[PDB]
Amino acid sequence: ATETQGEHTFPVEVLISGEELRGYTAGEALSAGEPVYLSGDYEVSASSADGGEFLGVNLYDVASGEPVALAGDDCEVRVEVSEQVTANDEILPDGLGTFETVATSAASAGVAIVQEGAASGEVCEAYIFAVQGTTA
Amino acid sequence: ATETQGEHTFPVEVLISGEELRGYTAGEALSAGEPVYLSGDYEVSASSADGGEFLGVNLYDVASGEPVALAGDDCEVRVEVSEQVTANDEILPDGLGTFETVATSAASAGVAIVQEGAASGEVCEAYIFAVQGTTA
Amino acid sequence: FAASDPEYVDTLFREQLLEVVMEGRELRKVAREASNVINANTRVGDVPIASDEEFARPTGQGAEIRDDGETYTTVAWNATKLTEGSRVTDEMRDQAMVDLIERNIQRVGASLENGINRVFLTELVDNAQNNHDTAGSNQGYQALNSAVGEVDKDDFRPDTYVTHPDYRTQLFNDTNLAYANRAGTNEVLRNREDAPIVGDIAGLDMHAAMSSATYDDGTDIGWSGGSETWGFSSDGDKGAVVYDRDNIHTILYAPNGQDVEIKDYEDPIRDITGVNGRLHVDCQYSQGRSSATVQY
Amino acid sequence: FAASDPEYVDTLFREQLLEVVMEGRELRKVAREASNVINANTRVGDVPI
Amino acid sequence: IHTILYAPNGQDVEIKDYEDPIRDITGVNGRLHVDCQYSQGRSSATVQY
Ligand SMILES: [K+]
Ligand SMILES: [Mg+2]
Ligand SMILES: [Mg+2]
Ligand SMILES: [Mg+2]
Ligand SMILES: [Mg+2]
Ligand SMILES: [Mg+2]
Ligand SMILES: [Mg+2]
Ligand SMILES: [Mg+2]
Ligand SMILES: [Mg+2]
Repeated sequence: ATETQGEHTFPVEVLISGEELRGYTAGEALSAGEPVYLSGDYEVSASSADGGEFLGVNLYDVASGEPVALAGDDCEVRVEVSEQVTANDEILPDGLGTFETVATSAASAGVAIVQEGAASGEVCEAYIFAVQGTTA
Repeated sequence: ATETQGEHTFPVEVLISGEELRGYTAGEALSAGEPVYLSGDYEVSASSADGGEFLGVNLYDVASGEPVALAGDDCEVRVEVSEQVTANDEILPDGLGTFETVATSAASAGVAIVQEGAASGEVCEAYIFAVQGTTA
Repeated sequence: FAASDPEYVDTLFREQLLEVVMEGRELRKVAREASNVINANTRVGDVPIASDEEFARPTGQGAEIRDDGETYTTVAWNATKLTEGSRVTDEMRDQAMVDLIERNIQRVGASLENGINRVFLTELVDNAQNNHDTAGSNQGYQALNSAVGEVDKDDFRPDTYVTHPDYRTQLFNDTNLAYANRAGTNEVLRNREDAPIVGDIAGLDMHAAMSSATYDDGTDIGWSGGSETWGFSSDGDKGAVVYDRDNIHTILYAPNGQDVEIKDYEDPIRDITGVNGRLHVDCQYSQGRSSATVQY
Repeated sequence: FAASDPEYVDTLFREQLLEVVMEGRELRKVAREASNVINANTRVGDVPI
Repeated sequence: IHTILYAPNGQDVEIKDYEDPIRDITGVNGRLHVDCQYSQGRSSATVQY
């Protein structure tokens, strides 16, 4: 995510609070604020839609095979949303490098909770509370 | 859980990362890496199958009535599995002193995410992210 | 050809990165000059307020001197903790050409000062007892005049005006007022030396020129909002406050020392250095009838 | 995220350039040892055989 | 052949010890940033079976 201030674009600080900062290898090229899941042994890739694929958000831009840092659960984070989010909305990955509400997805439970509401394409402030994986 | 280096077997260090290390009392004799749940007031016993019985994993061997250190959610742990786990598998207690997949169990949500895959009877590396108590 | 810098621009030397980082938008810091500053010993407290002055009594010779003693009341302060932090990796702290820790100390300091200024401006605008409604007419100087009129009419001496950018466009539209201290008195004393002696207006010896963004409209993250609109564009907007700077109190509490506390931490598990800043701040009128807002 | 290298690699610092330039291929220099050397008085001259 | 060592807080391997008084654990951890790079790969030959 990025912030326009006149002629300038600035990077958005993904991490608001928390110390759930954990090392993985990028399975593809990943960007700051992007949701990710485990694609291999300690290897993380961009999440797809409708849940079952979330470990954390990518902290900084990385190329494939580079060591990545993630914010996991009990981090407060700045993240980009594909729709309008109000406070107390549960959110999970949209599959587009962004987040959507549980209410919009086919999933029944989220991974983060919106603390500060945002419009579509803008930065919400959210708290990461869960991870989602393969349940069959 | 144990590790082989030549003829030698070594005790596996249950904790990879995390600080969610908490004191309970053993309701029975417990072994290192064993999944546990609350059996009484600040008292933990080994988990049965099919969910509703998970607080954390036991960090060292205790006799009945002794003080247990438990690794909760927010811990990366080396844990033994009863079946083949891939990375991104959700696992929960098996009832046999081990972890099994949510897919295998009669349950529908897990307590840890597999970060490094392993065969049946081997040591996976997992991140504990949830607790399961009784819901009726 | 030969050897020139366009060829070897990354090969034989690096492009300079300047050791000075140029500032973002800086919001106008006024509150410490534009109000009385109380270094409180406690986060909660109250300031004693005296009853208005009266007149001594015509008295006969040998007659009893009668009592009209000072009666007292109080206004409460409840200082809110304003905090900002920043984290930097050890690798980042070491590699920076800029002193990154010094900069984060500046950012934290600046952000806290903006907080103080927000608290001050929100209190000042919301709790002023008087008001000049311009009703979309005679805006600028006749409005400032009338607002001084309202404070003075209630027998308070105004000495300061706080102004919005849009009000500073309506005021100073007159070429008579072109020599006035439009920059803010604090701006000229901070960021110049040779002040133009003539510049005071309407007997107010401070212009606290303030920023559009400073008032608490509740749109900012963690801020709940004040009762008014700070602006000068629509009916109801408060564009200026005329007041006595000794009759509004900025109350600053710090558990250690008297002013902003900066703390640092090293995280050896993650190799992150943090800088945190804190101050506790309230703002209160001792007399709100010492102030008038200008309404569009 | 916090300030970190991959974010600010070319905005808060410059990547190091080493102060020492590393040498290319050195050819072996032997002609002076390997032959009779004449420090001639003239650019042109003759040797009697 | 150049072994390139980057250390944020010094020259070389940094060993940090930490005490957790909430849990009574001592941590020992170590860090280094390392690359390796040839200035001249022609200055080396591999022997192949
Ligand atoms: K948690
Ligand atoms: Mg952690
Ligand atoms: Mg009497
Ligand atoms: Mg009286
Ligand atoms: Mg009180
Ligand atoms: Mg009045
Ligand atoms: Mg009106
Ligand atoms: Mg004139
Ligand atoms: Mg000749």
